[PDB]
Amino acid sequence: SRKTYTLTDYLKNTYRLKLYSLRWISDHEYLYKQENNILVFNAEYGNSSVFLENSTFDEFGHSINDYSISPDGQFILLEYNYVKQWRHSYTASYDIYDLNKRQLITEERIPNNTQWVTWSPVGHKLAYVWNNDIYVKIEPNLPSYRITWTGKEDIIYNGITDWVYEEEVFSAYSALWWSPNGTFLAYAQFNDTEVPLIEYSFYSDESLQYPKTVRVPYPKAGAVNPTVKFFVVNTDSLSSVTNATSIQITAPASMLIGDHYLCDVTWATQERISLQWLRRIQNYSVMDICDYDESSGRWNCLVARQHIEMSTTGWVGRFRPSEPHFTLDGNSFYKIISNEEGYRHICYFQIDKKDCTFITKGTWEVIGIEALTSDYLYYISNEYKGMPGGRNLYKIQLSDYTKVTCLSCELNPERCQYYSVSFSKEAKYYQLRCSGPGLPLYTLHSSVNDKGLRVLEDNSALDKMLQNVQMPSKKLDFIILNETKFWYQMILPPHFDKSKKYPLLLDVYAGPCSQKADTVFRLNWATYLASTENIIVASFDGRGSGYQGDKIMHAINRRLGTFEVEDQIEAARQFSKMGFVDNKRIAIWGWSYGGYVTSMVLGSGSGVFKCGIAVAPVSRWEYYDSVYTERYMGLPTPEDNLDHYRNSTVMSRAENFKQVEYLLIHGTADDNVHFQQSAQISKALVDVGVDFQAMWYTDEDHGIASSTAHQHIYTHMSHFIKQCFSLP
Amino acid sequence: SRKTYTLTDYLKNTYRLKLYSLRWISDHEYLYKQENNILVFNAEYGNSSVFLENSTFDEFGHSINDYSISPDGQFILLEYNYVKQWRHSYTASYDIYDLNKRQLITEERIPNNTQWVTWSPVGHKLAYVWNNDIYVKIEPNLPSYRITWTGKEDIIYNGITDWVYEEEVFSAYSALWWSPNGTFLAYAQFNDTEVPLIEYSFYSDESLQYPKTVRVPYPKAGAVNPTVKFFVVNTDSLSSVTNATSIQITAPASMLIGDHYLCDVTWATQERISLQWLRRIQNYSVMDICDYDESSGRWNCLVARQHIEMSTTGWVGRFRPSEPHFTLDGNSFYKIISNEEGYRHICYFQIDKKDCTFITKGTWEVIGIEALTSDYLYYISNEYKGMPGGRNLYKIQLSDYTKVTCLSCELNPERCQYYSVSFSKEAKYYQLRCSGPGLPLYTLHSSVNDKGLRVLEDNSALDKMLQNVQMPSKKLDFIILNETKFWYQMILPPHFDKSKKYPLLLDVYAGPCSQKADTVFRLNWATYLASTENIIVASFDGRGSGYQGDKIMHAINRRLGTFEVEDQIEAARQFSKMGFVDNKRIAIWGWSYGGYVTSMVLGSGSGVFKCGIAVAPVSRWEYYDSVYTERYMGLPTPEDNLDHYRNSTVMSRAENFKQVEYLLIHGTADDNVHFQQSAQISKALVDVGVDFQAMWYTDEDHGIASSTAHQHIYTHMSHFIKQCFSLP
Amino acid sequence: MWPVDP
Amino acid sequence: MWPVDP
Ligand SMILES: *[C@@H]1O[C@H](CO[C@H]2O[C@@H](C)[C@@H](O)[C@@H](O)[C@@H]2O)[C@@H](O[C@@H]2O[C@H](CO)[C@@H](O)[C@H](O)[C@H]2NC(C)=O)[C@H](O)[C@H]1NC(C)=O
Ligand SMILES: *[C@@H]1O[C@H](CO)[C@@H](O[C@@H]2O[C@H](CO)[C@@H](O)[C@H](O)[C@H]2NC(C)=O)[C@H](O)[C@H]1NC(C)=O
Ligand SMILES: *[C@@H]1O[C@H](CO)[C@@H](O[C@@H]2O[C@H](CO)[C@@H](O)[C@H](O)[C@H]2NC(C)=O)[C@H](O)[C@H]1NC(C)=O
Ligand SMILES: *[C@@H]1O[C@H](CO)[C@@H](O[C@@H]2O[C@H](CO)[C@@H](O)[C@H](O)[C@H]2NC(C)=O)[C@H](O)[C@H]1NC(C)=O
Ligand SMILES: *[C@@H]1O[C@H](CO)[C@@H](O[C@@H]2O[C@H](CO)[C@@H](O)[C@H](O)[C@H]2NC(C)=O)[C@H](O)[C@H]1NC(C)=O
Ligand SMILES: *[C@@H]1O[C@H](CO)[C@@H](O[C@@H]2O[C@H](CO)[C@@H](O)[C@H](O)[C@H]2NC(C)=O)[C@H](O)[C@H]1NC(C)=O
Ligand SMILES: *[C@@H]1O[C@H](CO[C@H]2O[C@@H](C)[C@@H](O)[C@@H](O)[C@@H]2O)[C@@H](O)[C@H](O)[C@H]1NC(C)=O
Ligand SMILES: *C1O[C@H](CO)[C@@H](O)[C@H](O)[C@H]1NC(C)=O
Ligand SMILES: *[C@@H]1O[C@@H](CO)[C@@H](O)[C@H](O)[C@H]1NC(C)=O
Ligand SMILES: *[C@@H]1O[C@H](CO)[C@@H](O)[C@H](O)[C@H]1NC(C)=O
Ligand SMILES: *[C@@H]1O[C@H](CO)[C@@H](O)[C@H](O)[C@H]1NC(C)=O
Ligand SMILES: *[C@@H]1O[C@H](CO)[C@@H](O)[C@H](O)[C@H]1NC(C)=O
Ligand SMILES: *[C@@H]1O[C@H](CO)[C@@H](O)[C@H](O)[C@H]1NC(C)=O
Ligand SMILES: *[C@@H]1O[C@H](CO)[C@@H](O)[C@H](O)[C@H]1NC(C)=O
Repeated sequence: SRKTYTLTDYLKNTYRLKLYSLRWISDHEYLYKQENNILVFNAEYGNSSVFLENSTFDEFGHSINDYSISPDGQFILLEYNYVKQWRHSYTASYDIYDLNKRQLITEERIPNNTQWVTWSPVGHKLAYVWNNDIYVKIEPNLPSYRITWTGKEDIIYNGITDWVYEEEVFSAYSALWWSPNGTFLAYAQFNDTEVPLIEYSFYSDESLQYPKTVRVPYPKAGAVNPTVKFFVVNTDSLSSVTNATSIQITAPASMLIGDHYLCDVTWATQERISLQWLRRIQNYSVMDICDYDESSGRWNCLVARQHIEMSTTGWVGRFRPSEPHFTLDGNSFYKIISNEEGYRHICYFQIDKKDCTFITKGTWEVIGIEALTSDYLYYISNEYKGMPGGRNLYKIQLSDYTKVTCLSCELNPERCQYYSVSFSKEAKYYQLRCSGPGLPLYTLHSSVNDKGLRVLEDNSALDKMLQNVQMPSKKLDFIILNETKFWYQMILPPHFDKSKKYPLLLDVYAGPCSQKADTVFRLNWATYLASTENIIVASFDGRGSGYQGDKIMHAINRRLGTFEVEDQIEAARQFSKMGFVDNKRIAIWGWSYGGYVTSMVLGSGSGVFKCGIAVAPVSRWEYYDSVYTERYMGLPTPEDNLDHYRNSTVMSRAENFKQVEYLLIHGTADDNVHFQQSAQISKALVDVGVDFQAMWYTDEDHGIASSTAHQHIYTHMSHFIKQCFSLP
Repeated sequence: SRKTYTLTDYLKNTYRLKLYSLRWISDHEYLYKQENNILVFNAEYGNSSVFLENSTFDEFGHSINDYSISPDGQFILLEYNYVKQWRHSYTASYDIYDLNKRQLITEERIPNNTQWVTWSPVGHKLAYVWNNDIYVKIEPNLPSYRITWTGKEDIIYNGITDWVYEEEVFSAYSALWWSPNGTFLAYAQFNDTEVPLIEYSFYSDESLQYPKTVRVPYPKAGAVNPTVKFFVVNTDSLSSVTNATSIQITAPASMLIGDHYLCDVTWATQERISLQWLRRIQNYSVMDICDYDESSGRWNCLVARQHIEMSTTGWVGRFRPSEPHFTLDGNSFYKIISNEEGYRHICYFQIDKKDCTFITKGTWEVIGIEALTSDYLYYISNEYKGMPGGRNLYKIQLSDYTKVTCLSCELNPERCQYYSVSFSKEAKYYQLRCSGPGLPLYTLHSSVNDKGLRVLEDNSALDKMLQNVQMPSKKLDFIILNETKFWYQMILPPHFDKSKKYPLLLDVYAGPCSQKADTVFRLNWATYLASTENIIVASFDGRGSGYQGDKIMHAINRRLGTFEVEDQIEAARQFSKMGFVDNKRIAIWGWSYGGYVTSMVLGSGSGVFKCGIAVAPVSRWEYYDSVYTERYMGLPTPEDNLDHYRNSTVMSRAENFKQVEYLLIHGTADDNVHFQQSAQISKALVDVGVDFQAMWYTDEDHGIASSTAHQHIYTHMSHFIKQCFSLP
Repeated sequence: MWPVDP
Repeated sequence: MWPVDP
């Protein structure tokens, strides 16, 4: 009987989680920012020196957005004039500062409106992208060498990704890769010449008399994709008297006979590089392995060292093919591939040998490979206690595959079941992040022993604050359908009395390989809804969800908006059947894919749901981007899968919306899930005479994330749910 | 105690008003369409022949949209494939049918996608516009002569108006004018070369994968206007061996010194034409009068027949300068100009004499001049019983200006106080339309006597149906502020008991020279709200409104969004002070200007209003079109009126919206009041943390008039008001 | 700019 | 297409 977690507590963010962001710089040292001073810590002893002071940059003139320190410790890069673009893209202005002669480099500077900058992995070489072309500085103060001359806005991208490669394949803006010691600079080139444009209005400040038309190259499903080429250049031999030479590496021939994508690049040695290509139909992919050919100056990929990867149940990879982790000499590598019974486990390849050996098996999956020493491989899996929603660190003895040790399972089993890890330069040390179900907890260890050194941060500060307030509790469990378990989670109001009738909100995402039921600790809108409003907020990982092996994941292949939507309605039934749920007060809501599902559910006429809220929903797959949509659905042609494209729209169910209260929300400057999608739903409902409310957000994008908008939307939704649930 | 006028009665349109649309063809004959047969009636006797049967066009192949019959009765023009554009613009396909040889003209036909067609005033000559160029057919079956060769989409308009001329000046798409006997074809040419483009997305059927960007030449306030030129061509001398000669008529040097508009053209005689030009700053205008010069072959306008018209209290004309009505010989004309004390009355000019004589005076205004005989001038005014909201026909003896007769005042004084008129070819007969306050009533008369012949239609059919239902009643009266009367109207629920507390909706427009308080009979949303929901629906004509002389109209000059908005809040107070109004249940709503006012009122923080609905509101004048906005506000520059532009936005009042319930609605394909306007409001409110609801309408325009949208919006608004007024 | 009318 | 993010 204290106070609750209120809407303002969420929106104004009164309960802050503390982090411990460190950046490893050596085998035994890391950097950490403390009330605006970057300090260097000694991993072993925990003692720390001041590396650079908040004084230094008082009279810089500009507001500094982000630092970045050359590997060799000699220089420090300063980012200002940050201006966001898409998910990961942006532009900025940059200044380099020499830490020896305590000063700013004043001449031969980086241009304003630079699109990407990166240090070399060792030393202080710099590569940057400006107006879609690549440039290299060998020394901070010397002039930069121009590498590419073809760069052209919205057409040719040299060293940075276009829209769809940024969002759907590389998850980065950067499309360049240094070799390990920094001799070579590899890079991709994207040609968007015939990629159609999406166009939408942008209104700006009220001072702008005529609205602007943003126009962007964006391939919708079945449309014309970009094309790609890959080069490697040698930075040691740069002339200043001659243009640089860039060696092409062609795609494999199996790729060339049709549309394709470059989807992974991984350096293996100082003179060996590995590429992974993927066919536009994403169930066949090919790894190449290339060596520098001293004699001839070009790169050489023996078809003998090729590597195929394919599927017939679905697509290759969780989202794209996995990345190889090579051994020091680079003649073998480990890579997470899906096994005989469809579980993702670590495989061990020789570079010129078709066949690999699995080094793990089980009814569980490896999440990712985290480090490689000469006789230990560290990895993360969801094996512990057979729960897919949990995450732990493991090491496996290379010389003996049955010697697997769990490094995190029993460190603190009640508070900690969701680990992630950051290793030191040669896996001499490692930091664990535990993010649930307790308050996050960061520790530090030595690898020699697996000995826990110190506690770095434990949020005990926050912990005092939180017993003063009536928090909700999280249940994590499963139900059974057709003798497979499907997991679910529930946010339960404080003093949850299991013999009362609570109203229930189903919080959905449900996209392929997603997982909404996990052990993570979160302070979010659901927290408010349970704590202050006594609503049970549930999520269900049905068919299509990941980390539970391929039989469950690939069950929706070529068939989107069918099973994963049914299973959400099913889980809803099972929840009311549990007795503590108000049968006639069930809602549903989601964002993106989640908005689509929500909408398809409300459109299903199942009677289970009173109302729903769809935020930036997909409404028909032909509108969404190609790389993503086709990965699951193939092409929308009669000879392929057009029937399922047509069969799976939201607008075909307009008529059934007569039985629910619907709330549609979309940002007008959404470049991802275009406004088009919601605009087409709304029209369909109007034509069939169904009532609902829409709500646009002027100039907001797919995040609806600007400060005032974020506040406004969560408020508008809260009020809507309360009213639909008859809460005062 | 029967049934009420329900929302469905409005939306499904169950109570139809009957009309009597006749089209005069001679001195004594007219045409009337009946059960799909065009009949010709004899004005004197009332007997009628069948002119053309519904049989004729059974196998036309196409659905016929509209007829149009050549003056000489010999041919009939058929409109199909109608496709709407803006307010009055559209395109269509056309077929001519020869009524003598009972057949369709099969060769030398009018092109599909014709933009305008018109017969000559006598005979069967045709002029049409196609791809922005003018063409002439002397005979239906012969080939057409090309007149203009400069026509170019969105740039050069020959014979048709651009966007802003269509909407704001001519109120028509057509920009060509035949001489009386059809010798000459006058036409305008608009050059939009440097007129900025407005652009907005259009989504289309869900089948359309990428949205379309509509882009339109549209000059916002202060921006770059079109330019215009005026030509006259002779159709008798058309060659078919030579391009046809068009004689330009330059324009007054007093206009050429800066931006200007062509705003009226009126033929006076067979060889005399009158033009009215207007300066971009609309308080100075000039009439020219031009004669054909047989020798030179040109048109010459002597500067000593020019005629200036200006203002210092405001702008020239109600919306534009009035049109002259010449005498048969064309040496004098009558024109409605504003007099010494600011009342609009009929003036009498000689073509070459600066000074005119007023032939009417009084504390009332002439609405329009309707006919001219050799010794009688027929006109319409709001003089009867000193009420501005009423309308009656009058005739004035030319030879004696004190001989004024009222032709309609006492025909039926209880049912009929809003007349309009249609005269026969030489004012030998005339049809009166009475449209309130009783059910509309159409009669027919002879001018020789002013003798009433027969009743044409009286809606007695509808009258039976209506006593079965509990209708509302309309009060029309005034209040007094600062010793001037300002009129208002109220729609009162049935069995209105003047000692109960009713909730009140203020229905606003309030733009310059508007009049929402009149004697017209209407069946509309207000009817439903009063009859079925017992809401008093009121409207008030405060400052800026027209028909009450210039002191009231020009009171807002250079000062929009100040007085007219205050006066609406004032009238609201006075209404609650009347005692039969629920003090704490007052709403307000409007469309266009009305939406702007509504919004400015709710933003005023006056506490008088619980809630409001703004449909397609203007939000800041710099966004609206130039011809209209500047007419009242001048240019948005520091040397002119920029301060008042900035001082008068809706977004500056965002903060005060915290005290009201707001509903914002806008069509996404509004080409008139661009979506931009509402999008900017919504953003302003979000940034200040105010809650409200928005509602877009996909691909709807300024009308929100498509069948299903019209139904949907009126439903959505009704529910909103009911809820805000705590109604069941 | 004009009033609309059903 | 990725989850609404924390
Ligand atoms: C943090 O301190 C270390 C080492 O000091 C530690 O020595 C251990 C053996 C142990 O007794 C412990 O308690 C003691 O505090 C610094 O090491 C430094 O490394 C170089 C090598 O010549 C020199 O700069 C220092 O003199 C040297 N110290 C010693 C005694 O070897 C270390 O730099 C410091 N870390 C930071 C950067 O904060
Ligand atoms: C980046 O853009 C700015 C913005 O105009 C340029 O600014 C001028 O030059 C100096 C750079 O040190 C600024 O501090 C001044 O404010 C600017 N001069 C003016 C407008 O008077 C700047 O030069 C650009 N910098 C680079 C890296 O070229
Ligand atoms: C980084 O790696 C590359 C591996 O090739 C090294 O480059 C070679 O170095 C030797 C000695 O400098 C030369 O003889 C070769 O010709 C180089 N290869 C070419 C053609 O670039 C480079 O020296 C390495 N950096 C180190 C270890 O300092
Ligand atoms: C890649 O996926 C497609 C579809 O999943 C597989 O299918 C071929 O699809 C076409 C079109 O429906 C049919 O005509 C063929 O019969 C299918 N062949 C097969 C093998 O099933 C395709 O085979 C997959 N290819 C790979 C390499 O896995
Ligand atoms: C209608 O238009 C014109 C002008 O009123 C008439 O033709 C003119 O006739 C006069 C007097 O007979 C001639 O001197 C001119 O040569 C004609 N005017 C011009 C400039 O062409 C014509 O009579 C009238 N229409 C008809 C056919 O009656
Ligand atoms: C039309 O309006 C203009 C502008 O409103 C009038 O000129 C203004 O009035 C007086 C005398 O010219 C000055 O005090 C203002 O500065 C003028 N304003 C400006 C900046 O133009 C003019 O009287 C009117 N009629 C015309 C142009 O003949
Ligand atoms: C209508 O009738 C005209 C015939 O003349 C007589 O018509 C009687 C109906 C009657 O009223 C008499 O006074 C008339 O003298 C005829 O010439 C007209 O052309 C007719 N008009 C039409 C369209 O049929
Ligand atoms: C009366 O006139 C107006 C209304 O016309 C009103 O706002 C004002 O405050 C009063 N006084 C004067 C003389 O301005
Ligand atoms: C090298 O780059 C070229 C792009 O084709 C030319 O534009 C440029 O002139 C050339 N310059 C040098 C340094 O040789
Ligand atoms: C900046 O740095 C010093 C160094 O320890 C620190 O004590 C001081 O409080 C800091 N001030 C801020 C907030 O920048
Ligand atoms: C079982 O299989 C699936 C759920 O995984 C579903 O399609 C089907 O309807 C279920 N029905 C039964 C009773 O087997
Ligand atoms: C044709 O006209 C007659 C009226 O005389 C009517 O009976 C019939 O309904 C009409 N046909 C059409 C097209 O409705
Ligand atoms: C207009 O379109 C139709 C479609 O068949 C075509 O047959 C015809 O030739 C066109 N008509 C004209 C008048 O050119
Ligand atoms: C007439 O019009 C244009 C001149 O602007 C030209 O291209 C065409 O050749 C001319 N032909 C005739 C019919 O005299």
